[PDB]
Amino acid sequence: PLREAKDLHTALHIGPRALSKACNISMQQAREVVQTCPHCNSAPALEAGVNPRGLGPLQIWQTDFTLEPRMAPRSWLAVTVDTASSAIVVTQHGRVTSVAVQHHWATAIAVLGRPKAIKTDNGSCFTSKSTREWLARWGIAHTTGIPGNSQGQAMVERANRLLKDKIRVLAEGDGFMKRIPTSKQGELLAKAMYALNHFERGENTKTPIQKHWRPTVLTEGPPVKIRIETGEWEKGWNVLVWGRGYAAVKNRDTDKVIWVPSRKVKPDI
Amino acid sequence: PLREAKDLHTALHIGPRALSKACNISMQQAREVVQTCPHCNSAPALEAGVNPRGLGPLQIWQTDFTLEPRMAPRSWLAVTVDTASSAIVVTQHGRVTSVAVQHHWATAIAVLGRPKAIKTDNGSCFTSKSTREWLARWGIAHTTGIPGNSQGQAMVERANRLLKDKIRVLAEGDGFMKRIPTSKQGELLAKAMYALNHFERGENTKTPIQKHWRPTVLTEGPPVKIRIETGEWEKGWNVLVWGRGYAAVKNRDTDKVIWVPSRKVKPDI
Amino acid sequence: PLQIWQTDFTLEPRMAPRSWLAVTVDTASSAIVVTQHGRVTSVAVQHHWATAIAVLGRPKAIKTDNGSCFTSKSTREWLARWGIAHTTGIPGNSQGQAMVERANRLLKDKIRVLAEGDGFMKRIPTSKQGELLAKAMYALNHFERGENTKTPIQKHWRPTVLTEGPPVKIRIETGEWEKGWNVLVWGRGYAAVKNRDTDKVIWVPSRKVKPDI
Amino acid sequence: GPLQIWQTDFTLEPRMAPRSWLAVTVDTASSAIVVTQHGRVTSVAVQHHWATAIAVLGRPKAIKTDNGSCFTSKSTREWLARWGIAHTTGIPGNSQGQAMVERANRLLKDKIRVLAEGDGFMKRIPTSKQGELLAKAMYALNHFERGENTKTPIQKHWRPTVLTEGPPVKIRIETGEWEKGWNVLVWGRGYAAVKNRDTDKVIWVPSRKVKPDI
Amino acid sequence: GLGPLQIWQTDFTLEPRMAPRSWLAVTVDTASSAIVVTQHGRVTSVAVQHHWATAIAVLGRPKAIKTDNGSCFTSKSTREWLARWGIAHTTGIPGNSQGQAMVERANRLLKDKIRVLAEGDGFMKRIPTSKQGELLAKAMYALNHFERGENTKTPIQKHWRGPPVKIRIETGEWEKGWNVLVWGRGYAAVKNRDTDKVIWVPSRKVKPDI
Amino acid sequence: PRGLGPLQIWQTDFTLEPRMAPRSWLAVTVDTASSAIVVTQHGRVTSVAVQHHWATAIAVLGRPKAIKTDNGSCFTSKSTREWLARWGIAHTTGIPGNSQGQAMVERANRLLKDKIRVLAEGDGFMKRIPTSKQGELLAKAMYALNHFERGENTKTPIQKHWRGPPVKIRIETGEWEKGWNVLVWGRGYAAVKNRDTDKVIWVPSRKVKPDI
Amino acid sequence: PRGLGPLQIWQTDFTLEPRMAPRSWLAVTVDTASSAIVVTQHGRVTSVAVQHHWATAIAVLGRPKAIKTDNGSCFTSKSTREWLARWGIAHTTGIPGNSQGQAMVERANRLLKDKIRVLAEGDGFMKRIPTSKQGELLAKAMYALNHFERGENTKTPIQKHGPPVKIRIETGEWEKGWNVLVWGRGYAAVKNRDTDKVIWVPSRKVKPDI
Amino acid sequence: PRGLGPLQIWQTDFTLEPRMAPRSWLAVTVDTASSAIVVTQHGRVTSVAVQHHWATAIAVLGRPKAIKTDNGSCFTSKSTREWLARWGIAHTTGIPGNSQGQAMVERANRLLKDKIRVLAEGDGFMKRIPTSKQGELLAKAMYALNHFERGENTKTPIQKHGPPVKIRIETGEWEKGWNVLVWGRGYAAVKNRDTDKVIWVPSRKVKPDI
DNA sequence: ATTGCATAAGACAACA
DNA sequence: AATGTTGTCTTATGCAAT
DNA sequence: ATTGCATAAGACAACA
DNA sequence: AATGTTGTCTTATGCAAT
Ligand SMILES: CCN1C[C@H](C)n2c(c(O)c3c(=O)n(Cc4ccc(F)c(Cl)c4)nc(C(=O)NC)c32)C1=O
Ligand SMILES: CCN1C[C@H](C)n2c(c(O)c3c(=O)n(Cc4ccc(F)c(Cl)c4)nc(C(=O)NC)c32)C1=O
Ligand SMILES: [Mg+2]
Ligand SMILES: [Mg+2]
Ligand SMILES: [Mg+2]
Ligand SMILES: [Mg+2]
Ligand SMILES: [Zn+2]
Ligand SMILES: [Zn+2]
Repeated sequence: PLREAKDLHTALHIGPRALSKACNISMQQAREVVQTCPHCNSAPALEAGVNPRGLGPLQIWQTDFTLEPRMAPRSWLAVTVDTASSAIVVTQHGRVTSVAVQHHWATAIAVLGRPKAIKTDNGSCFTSKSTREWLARWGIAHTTGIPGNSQGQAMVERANRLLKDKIRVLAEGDGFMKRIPTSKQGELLAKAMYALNHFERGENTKTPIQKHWRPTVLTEGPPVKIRIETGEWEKGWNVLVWGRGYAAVKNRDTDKVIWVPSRKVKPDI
Repeated sequence: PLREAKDLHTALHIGPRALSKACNISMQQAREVVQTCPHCNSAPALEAGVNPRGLGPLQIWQTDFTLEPRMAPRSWLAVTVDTASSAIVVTQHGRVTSVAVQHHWATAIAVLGRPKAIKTDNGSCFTSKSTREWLARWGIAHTTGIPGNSQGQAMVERANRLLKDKIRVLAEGDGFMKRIPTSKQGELLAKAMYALNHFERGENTKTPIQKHWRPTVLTEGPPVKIRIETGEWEKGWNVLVWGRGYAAVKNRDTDKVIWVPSRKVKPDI
Repeated sequence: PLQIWQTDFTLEPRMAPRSWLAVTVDTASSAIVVTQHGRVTSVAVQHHWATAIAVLGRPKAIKTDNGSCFTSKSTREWLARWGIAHTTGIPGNSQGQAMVERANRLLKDKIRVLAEGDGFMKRIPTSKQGELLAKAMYALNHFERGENTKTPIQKHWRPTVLTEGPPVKIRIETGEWEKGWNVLVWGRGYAAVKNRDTDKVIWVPSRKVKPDI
Repeated sequence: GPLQIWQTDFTLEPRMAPRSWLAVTVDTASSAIVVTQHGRVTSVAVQHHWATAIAVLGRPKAIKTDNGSCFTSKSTREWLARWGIAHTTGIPGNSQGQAMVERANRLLKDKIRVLAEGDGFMKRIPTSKQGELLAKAMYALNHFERGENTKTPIQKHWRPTVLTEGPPVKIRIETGEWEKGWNVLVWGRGYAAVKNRDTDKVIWVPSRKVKPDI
Repeated sequence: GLGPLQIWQTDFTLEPRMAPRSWLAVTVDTASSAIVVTQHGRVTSVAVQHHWATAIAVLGRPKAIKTDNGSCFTSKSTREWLARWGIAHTTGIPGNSQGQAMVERANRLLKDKIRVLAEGDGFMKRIPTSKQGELLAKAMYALNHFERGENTKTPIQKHWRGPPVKIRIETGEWEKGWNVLVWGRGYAAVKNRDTDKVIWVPSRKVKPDI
Repeated sequence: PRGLGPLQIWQTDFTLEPRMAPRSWLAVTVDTASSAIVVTQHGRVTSVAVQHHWATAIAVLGRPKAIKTDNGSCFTSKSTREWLARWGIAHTTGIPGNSQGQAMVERANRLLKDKIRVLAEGDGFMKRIPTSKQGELLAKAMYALNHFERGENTKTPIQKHWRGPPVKIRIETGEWEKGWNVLVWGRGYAAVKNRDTDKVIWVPSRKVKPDI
Repeated sequence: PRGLGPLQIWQTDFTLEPRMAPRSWLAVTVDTASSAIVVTQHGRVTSVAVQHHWATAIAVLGRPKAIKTDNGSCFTSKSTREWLARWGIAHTTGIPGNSQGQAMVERANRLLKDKIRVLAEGDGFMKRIPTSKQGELLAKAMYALNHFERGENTKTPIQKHGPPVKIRIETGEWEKGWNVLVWGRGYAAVKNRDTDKVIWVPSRKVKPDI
Repeated sequence: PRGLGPLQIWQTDFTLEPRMAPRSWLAVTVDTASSAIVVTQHGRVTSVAVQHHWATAIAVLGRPKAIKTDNGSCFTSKSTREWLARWGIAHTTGIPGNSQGQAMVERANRLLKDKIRVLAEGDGFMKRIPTSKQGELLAKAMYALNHFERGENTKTPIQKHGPPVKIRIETGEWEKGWNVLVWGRGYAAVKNRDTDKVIWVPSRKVKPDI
């Protein structure tokens, strides 16, 4: 008898277990009676695909900005990470003007080389005139993220937090608890850049610099078991790079390079 | 050679693995040179003990407040949950004056009985003159939580969210998308209370009401394996109630009743 | 209990303006549920019965009078939706509305004594009406009246306090699941179980425990 | 090999007032030039320069400079000793202590004016564009060739290649014998995909199933 | 323009290429920019009738033809041609800005393209008796089914002719009344239901409706 | 044999209607897939007339990847091949009067003759028509052929010019009925839409399965 | 509040206490700066009772620079005069009880009498205290009135004569300079080094330094 | 021999002095670490005089914790024995003449007698003190031994008057002497008894003290 | 077999 | 217009020794 | 042994 | 003054059948 349950749910909106116990019912009638109310299931699947990356060195960069009170009155620092090798370049200025970004990108070019793209948020001196024609004159792409989520550039933000950690540790391990004199600004900047770049981070065997200058990239890797959207797994695919977080996979015929979560991929046979 | 590592860390603050790789070092020198910097370890153990509860019915109650736009112009609803059995009583008024709390507690008394304590946050008409003198005249305790974290009343807040879920589901499944006419206010109120109280929630076998009126409480339970803050587990203790979230344990000689997280407790032998 | 109910409306002068006093009385327990109404309607009865159902539960019948609001369609299809079988009666009959009249008398006496003992003679303040309603309900539901060995609550709910978990069987080493055991606590992976005779607690795997009957 | 001896001096550049003192760092195994400019001439400012230069290039082994007041002043001396670099001085301009220094000085004093005239700056570049000018000059001096070989200074310095394989690891086999001849490509969770060094045969093998080789 | 096969602007021009038959006939649809040209070396009622009719055969049956006060266009022959064809006629100077000007621009395009085609074949100003129709037809093909300008649809392609999801906003509430236009891999564009303005949103900040 | 693709292969021929006289001769040009035709009705037959008609047709209809004509001295002329190289279209020839690619051409030719005759008898000219209304007759005939459907065919020759995977769902009866296409798929359900009613309904991932 | 230090200016007088009978008289030394007390016991007015008083007070609380008194008869007596001549401290007169000479010893006498009365009622002696409990009840009275601060001040009259933790703020930072006093089960209280004030904070909202 | 801290250890004895007849039965009491000597006269050995003397000492020195005394029928009397618990003061009584604990008090008695002598024959009351002079002469001698000198010191006497766990150091040995006040899941907050300093040591580097 | 170890797997946080 | 990331920490697990 | 099932375990969210 | 909670969902796992 499922229609006492029909009336009970429609008038009362009960959970399936109490419906089953309150009308002498079993699995099916309960489950696809409690589906039938659209109000009982509104949110509970929010799609989430999460994947920015670049494949080889000097392909894709990122950029954000930092307010650092210890560096007054030049507190504004620009950050730039190379997504392929996680090398960081940080510069110091007074304002967030386009000229500061000019100088910062020039120094990053002098240090790391010339990239192809720079993903980012839409700063006020950033989609500005001068920056845009100067970038066109230099001749590299420029792909702003969605205007309002400071999350599509998650790499530069994460390296931003890491740089702030390192800079504060160095500053207040050096006897400066609140702020820094004008003399030790270059000290802190150079030490932060040297510590992060030339020395490995976490568990990885490879240093950021000798990732950036002697990179390893595979041409044809192993097979994997992955998604199609069709609901669950297919095989007949290969993986290029499988980071701790998220991975890149390649077709066998279409020859696509698509960034998918590591949940999305698992080993073949 | 750990002194190259000593100088390197003190001047540069390196992760332990890069120190081990950069000076031909191993487990011990790496670890207990990397702790020596106080800046490399500041936060990373934040104490968190999480345990409000009452043991038997009508022992401890809770209270919060609700803004429900669908119930204009009487949007202010009080909430009260009996922590032992999770029974809910909610009333409706116009303002957050002390008289509303008077009437709400009077109705809750009429429905559930007389409790011993009412834990809570410090509302403006709540530690007030009239409320305190009236509570003294009735003769029950009154234990406010920490003034500013609406989290020590997590039970009433959670039952608050659940009540809002049920009330909205019923209202906008009844054909009212934005607000409720004055006719259906009692409809929604009494329907929410009947649905929540007399029908079980989640997976439990027991209804809140016949938890409240025919409760089960053990007098001497099983032995278990638990925290003394000394660092890790001992045994020689007994558990009274072990909820899915958190549990209550009792000594064998001191005869204490303490609320500890289920993390702290695990089965004996 | 929860087999037959009743209802009526009796005027209260001091309750101005909301002066119509709904009553509902169970038979096997004689509990009382009461709320205020500005003026009697065919929706006020539904409101009051929703409140009474919230407080007590769902009855199996109702015995009111042949009043205008108790007979109109609204309440009829309300009780049809819920599953409560309406059954009217002569407005004043003793085979029907007798204990509800006794409850009316009890409630009027209780309201008068409470209002006089709280410092009022003919007009209870508007902000203090539901206060006296809840006091009357509490006093008449949780306290014995006259020579009753119990209050309405004890008869209504049977408030025994059991101390042993539900009967459950455990996978005995021979593969069978012998009954006569009782769980006490459901921990992590294990569920401590006693024996109904030996009174010994033994932690057992969760995969090997299933209820009795 | 690379990164064995460094060099350094100053250079008076009136083209960049008021910051009229410009410092140059020159490697000698690869000639990867690094420059920076500072308004005054004290100890802390040039030390700032050395910090930036070592940040860009890395830790040298020795630094041969002049007999200047600050190159051997106390602060600089214990600072370099803390860093661990074998300082060396000499005659102020000797063909051994400033051999490549003056060559790179000529190169930079050429590039500065070349680019200043390229963007149209004759007397003094404004105090806002010296940074980008110096960055562009260093980019054209380091990543770009001015010699006549097939190796840029970056090609000499960091030994840039483009690998295809990582470290080799020794898988063990189902009978209990470890086996080299295999190299790792992907550290998937639980399973490593290791390629046969002979037949280019990759196989998904578990984590504890493999151990590093040598 | 709004839709093709509606407004036709037929004008005549002189090209010294096809001399002595140097006069030309061309129709232009302002709504589609499609062009029909038929060789006619004598501006006459018969010539304009024949060119109009070949244009109808090429493009489609119109609803109005817009020309000027040329006496060969309102003649009784032309009037009855339009009458039996059930279309409309409006006169002019011509030389209006918004109308009767795209035809002149198309005439400039026609002369330039026929000139470049002829010089690509090896003809400077005079073209043989077996080449004038050839060149005009080549110019027609080059202009019609090859896109000119900066659009995505060729001029002939300028001739005749989701589910709801709730999104979270800054305060955290979920609002209905949106739909998915395009859906990639980690992003989607959402259009409103009433204002119909399209905004882009992360895939994680959208949940379905009903 | 019509599922190759529109604007791909064009068939042309010369049929002499008894009405276009004394400018009697006529060239045809048809497309196999699109069923779209356009003509000019000249007063002479020659390679120059051939290419004038051809380059009017390619302007009218589209860009074929091949245009076919029967072998003869009226289509293999070298100026014609120079025009071909100016457009770069591959070519081949066959028997003059075979069933390989000319049966449909002659069918359309007889269609042209009958439509032209009925139009002429509608206007009032029974055998011959003046040199001023030939074009208007051609215009009406061409519009009738292209814009409107010929016979019972739903697809007009216009509709064959420039024109989610199939899935089957589960009903309470369990019927694996077809007629659904996913739009915005999810990992717990799908956004399918019917192919005729075109209504959107999110259905569980545990009730859909592929169609072929 | 005179700015002079302790041991400088004294004030003296007697009192009649029938509670301590038949030893019915008492006297106390007080200082205008420290207001500290020393007590004796007697049953009659003599020039030697004041000498007992002076010896006890100068032994307990050091030497006075100067003493201000009244015009009592035995204060000028020969014995105490020779005593003072040996001491080295001057003796002064006045009008017996004005606002310049007798500063606070009168209120000291009143406070001592009421304190001994409240102590006698605390241990249960209403009418009078016998010659045995005298020393004990006294000693309790002096200890309470000297060893403990009375009134309000930055230092007690005898003075006159938590690991660091970081707490959260709603802005979201971690303020430094807080010491935990009591460590509850899941709560805490913190006192700031500068503002020396206690505020209660949960355990999941606190992390320490170093 | 030099103590550890004031107001934590005490030592007493009994003395008789013939010149104070009849009330010649004193009850001497001296501190150890602070070396404060205080006395009080009486004329019989009894519980009443002992309790009076101890209650006077309580507030002339400070509230006591545990006083080491000698054998007798007065310290061990029911009134005095329960009095010790009433004030929560303990007993570690020794031999009537034990050298380890009463040599100091006997030397103090010799000092007291010699001072009383020298000062008494200074004033001119040679052999025995009358009734009205005993208090002042006792005051005189204690005054001679309050705040001038004790006899040898450059630092005079009245000028001076969590569960244990082992931890770990880089040395590798587990040092004791640390008590935890606040606990955490990754470290602790230990404090040494001597240096009374609080330091957060990680939980890996501790183990229980016995 | 029990304790300790060497590593892998999973969880938390915060950046205008 | 165009999508989270990963260093640091904790816990669990398996090998190696005793 | 492979598919489906019946249940247990773990993860997310939001309440002024 | 006085400490998270828990319904709902997802995934993983094991029994039972075929
Ligand atoms: C106008 C220029 N502009 C726009 C705004 C002001 N903005 C910019 C920032 O850099 C950030 C930023 O870093 N985060 C921190 C953050 C928060 C969540 C994450 F997931 C990640 Cl990776 C980073 N937030 C914001 C912000 O607006 N609202 C949270 C933000 C910025 O520079
Ligand atoms: C003045 C009376 N008063 C004080 C303030 C206004 N308050 C009161 C509320 O009821 C709440 C409340 O419910 N929550 C929601 C919430 C947030 C996090 C949790 F963990 C849980 Cl357990 C609940 N927050 C606040 C608040 O202040 N800041 C987040 C709050 C309230 O009534
Ligand atoms: Mg940012
Ligand atoms: Mg930004
Ligand atoms: Mg709240
Ligand atoms: Mg609240
Ligand atoms: Zn529902
Ligand atoms: Zn460090």
